[PDB]
Amino acid sequence: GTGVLTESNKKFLPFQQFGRDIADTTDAVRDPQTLEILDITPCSFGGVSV
Amino acid sequence: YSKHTPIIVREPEDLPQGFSALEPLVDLPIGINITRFQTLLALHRS
Repeated sequence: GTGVLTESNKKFLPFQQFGRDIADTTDAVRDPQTLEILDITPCSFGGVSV
Repeated sequence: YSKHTPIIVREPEDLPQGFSALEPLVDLPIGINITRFQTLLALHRS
């Protein structure tokens, strides 16, 4: 996937790795190496009108 | 799964009415057909 990764203030439990929003999309994932929780925000999109 | 919460008062023996979620402790990857269960208590009667 693609998106901006930011340090999330989510209270991830020690046994939890992934994090989903109201839909089945990974909103946050724990780094497998440094054990850091990062938020997955989508890239900058939007509509265009002429 | 495991969970450890302290009760309020030593009232008559009964499960305290309340919602307490249990977080997983260990996930031992072992396969054995289990049909019976028995606890192990410490005698310590002296």
